[PDB]
Amino acid sequence: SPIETVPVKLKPGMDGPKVKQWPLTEEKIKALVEICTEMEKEGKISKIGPENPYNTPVFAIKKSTKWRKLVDFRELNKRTQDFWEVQLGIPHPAGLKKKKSVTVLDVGDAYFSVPLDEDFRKYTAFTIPSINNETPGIRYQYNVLPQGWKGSPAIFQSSMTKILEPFAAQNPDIVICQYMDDLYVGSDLEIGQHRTKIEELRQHLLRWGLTTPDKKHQKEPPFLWMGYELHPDKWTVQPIVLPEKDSWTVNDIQKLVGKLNWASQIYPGIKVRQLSKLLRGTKALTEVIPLTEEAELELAENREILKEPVHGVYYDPSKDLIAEIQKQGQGQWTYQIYQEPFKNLKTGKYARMRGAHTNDVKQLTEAVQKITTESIVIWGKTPKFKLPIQKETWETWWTEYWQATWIPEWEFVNTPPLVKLWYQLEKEPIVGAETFYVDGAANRETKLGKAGYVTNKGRQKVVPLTNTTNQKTELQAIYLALQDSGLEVNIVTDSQYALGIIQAQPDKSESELVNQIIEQLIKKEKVYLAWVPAHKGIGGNEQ
Amino acid sequence: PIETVPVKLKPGMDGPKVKQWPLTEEKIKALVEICTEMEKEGKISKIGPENPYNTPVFAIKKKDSTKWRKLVDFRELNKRTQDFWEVQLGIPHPAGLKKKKSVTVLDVGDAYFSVPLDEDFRKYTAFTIPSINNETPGIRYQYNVLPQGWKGSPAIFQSSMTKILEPFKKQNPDIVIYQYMDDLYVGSDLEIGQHRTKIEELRQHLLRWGLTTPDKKGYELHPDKWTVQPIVLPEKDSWTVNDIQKLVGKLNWASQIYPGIKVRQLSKLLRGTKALTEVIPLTEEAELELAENREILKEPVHGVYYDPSKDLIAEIQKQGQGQWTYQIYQEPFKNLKTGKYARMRGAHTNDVKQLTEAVQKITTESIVIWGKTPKFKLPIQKETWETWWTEYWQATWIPEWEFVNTPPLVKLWYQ
Ligand SMILES: N#Cc1cc2c(Oc3ccccc3OCCn3ccc(=O)[nH]c3=O)cccn2c1
Repeated sequence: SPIETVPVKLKPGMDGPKVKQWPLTEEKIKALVEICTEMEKEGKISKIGPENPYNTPVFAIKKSTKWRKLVDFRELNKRTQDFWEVQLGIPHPAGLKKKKSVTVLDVGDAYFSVPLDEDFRKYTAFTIPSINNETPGIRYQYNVLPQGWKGSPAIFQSSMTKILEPFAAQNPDIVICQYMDDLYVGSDLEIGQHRTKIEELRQHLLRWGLTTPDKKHQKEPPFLWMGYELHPDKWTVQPIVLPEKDSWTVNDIQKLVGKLNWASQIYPGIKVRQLSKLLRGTKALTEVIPLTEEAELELAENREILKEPVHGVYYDPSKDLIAEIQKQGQGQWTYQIYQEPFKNLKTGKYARMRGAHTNDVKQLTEAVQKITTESIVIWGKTPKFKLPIQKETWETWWTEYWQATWIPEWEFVNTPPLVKLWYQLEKEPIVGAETFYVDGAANRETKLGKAGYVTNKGRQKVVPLTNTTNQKTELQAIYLALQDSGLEVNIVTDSQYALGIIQAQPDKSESELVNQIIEQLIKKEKVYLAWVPAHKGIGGNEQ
Repeated sequence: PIETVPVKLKPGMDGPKVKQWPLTEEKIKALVEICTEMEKEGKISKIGPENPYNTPVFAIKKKDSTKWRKLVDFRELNKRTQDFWEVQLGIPHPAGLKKKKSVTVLDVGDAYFSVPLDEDFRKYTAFTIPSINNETPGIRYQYNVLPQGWKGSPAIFQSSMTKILEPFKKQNPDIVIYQYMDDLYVGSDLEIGQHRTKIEELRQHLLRWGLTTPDKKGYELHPDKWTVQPIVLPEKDSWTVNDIQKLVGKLNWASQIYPGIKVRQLSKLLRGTKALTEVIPLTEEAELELAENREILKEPVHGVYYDPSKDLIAEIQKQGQGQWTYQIYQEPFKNLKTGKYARMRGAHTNDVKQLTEAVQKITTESIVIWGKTPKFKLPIQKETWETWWTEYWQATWIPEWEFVNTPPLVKLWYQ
């Protein structure tokens, strides 16, 4: 093999792995000699002398009907230098562009076809043992990239790229995608021309020692790649299977949520909220978790979505890139990304798990950012957005939001459920309105609290509370003032907590108490919430 | 053939291994074109897989007229090479730069490209040009010359810079010149007219020694106004219960910073349960508390000095109406510097752009005053900022930043 080697070192202040080959199965040892001899014949390994070249353990197992050689390189891998990371990210099919002919080629022996730096070959040493006394003690070193070695994937990928470089320049029209031990060649040439270039590339790779598939190109569309079904003019996820059971373990709920999320990239409408809530316990994987009524509804609704197959198209750079967002249920959102109406490049969802209180506009802003990120990763551009929110609704929100938000190019879509500001607090106090001085408190040990108010007109009320927190009573005092006032009310609280929750203007929350306060706030025509420092004495609410 | 200045990381510190953020197709093409010409000139060279280090790379348009520039976030490498550019080679910070009336800034990063970089250190300058949708592995380069954005580059070029600046420093002994990263801060007390001509003199003196400087003519920065702005109480003809409530609460907040503020007489004015809109006249005894707390609120804080061992912290809060406010400090409530940034009236203005321009304004002021940049607490979604901060970035440096998820309880207290 003429491929240029890559210089490899060990981690600084480290030495070669000197492990011992403890196992000594005579049956397997003979089969190892049968492999190592025919592998030394091909130059992939070479016998080494008694001079200590360190040692790495070896074992044998059978999947043909041939036993295989396995070398535990964990000690070497721990002692080997770090390399550039092979990108874990895989190309999403929605980003690929339709090619008239697509050819998949697999390299038979990948790592054994690429050499290894000679100075590093000593650390790959391994011993074939013998139960007999005066042990022959066969010793070998690797001349090529060993399997399960730390640097083999990255070194192979760069060696493969340098091998494709002469062919790519001679044939610029063809497009080669490299992934692990696979090559994906796409061309917009006539099929007869395409098949000639592929065989031309196979001869190229064979001159460099890279096996290519015989039987022309052993790849017939559709292709099953990384759980994707890839067709000449469409793409879709490989068929999903949702199990039907009586008992459900944490393991089964994890697998089910994963398979549901995978379908979200093409199947519109998938929901995973109630099912993930069962996982919120985060107990041992073996424990059986009872299914809820809302989770069984989601699965039945998701099974209905997956009942009919849906597919997706490929990217056309000549056309615009559009993304449409629709609100789904309790803070769940679904988005579809397309270039033409009836054909979507991909779909997906967004959920707001973090936080206890939020509003719709903020979640929509977050969803756009999620889509903006994904569009950049897959297509190198951001999409035009079709959003179910009036411009005056969004403009009123970002102009008074404490954070900064970027609103990209977007048009309004009148498809309900729309996004609106269900209530807006007043900025200045309301004349001709009563003024409720609210306050709440509780004892942590007793868990017994009391909330109340004192109005300017002399009206006063105190309600007892059980199993409450000081924060739950500080919100309870504001809820009391809302229940007992007219459609215009001025509330005054000494709780920066309660002021914080309300002034964020949420339209939904987890706490039932906040939900009831939202209902009253929506009912009320005008509300001015103000804050004063507690214990100054001006409030005068002492319970 | 200048012998390379050897660079050694702090023992126990490995090289930077940061991921490359996904980029627009447009920005990737500009980087490939820039890097192709840089490789052609020997500035950078491709590397194999045995280089595990990586530094993020971005693309900006400083001149903004068909002018793409490359920006490298050498922040991690700067932290792991600090001993080299902060101890072994240190650029001292003058304290007279803040006193000068006008301070012009000049880009001089092109001088580093001539000086080579130590062959053993070039591994840590590695960066990756990303590919769209992972269609291919990235393009891997490492710097063969002094990289812009690295703090070790001006520390190495320090002796060469002082030598070149020596004739100009002689004829103009009252002009202060400071070098932070790839920029030269030039402060004087002269009239703006003759200050600009003197700057043009330095621009031509630098040019006749082989140092190119952008000639797009970055207005002058005037630091005489820089101070910790005073906290202002509202001024009204007649006061209501609500206005006195906001007044009492604001002064209670200032008690954490300014001690000796008393609102009890004002608290006595609001005693019985009264309507907020009810107009309550001001008693004289409480009026004395308003005047006494207006006087003590314009005096500077006590015990507030800069600590060179601690980092600077800059908090920005949005006040609306296209206006922002900021406070630079090291310990809470001990504000070394406060201020407000208001963008000039512009229809093209966006919240991210204003925050970006504010951060650049605050960082420059912080460089002039302390010779180091603060770490910003940014009021923005993390992923939102990480996506659009390169769109309006006109600086060669990048400050540290984190993001606040907790809102400010009262915006008006700072303004
Ligand atoms: N096993 C598998 C597999 C094939 C591929 C792949 O194929 C292409 C290669 C070059 C250019 C365009 C391509 O495809 C574009 C889309 N396409 C895909 C399949 C097909 O038949 N026709 C078609 O136009 C790219 C990425 C990952 N892959 C995984």
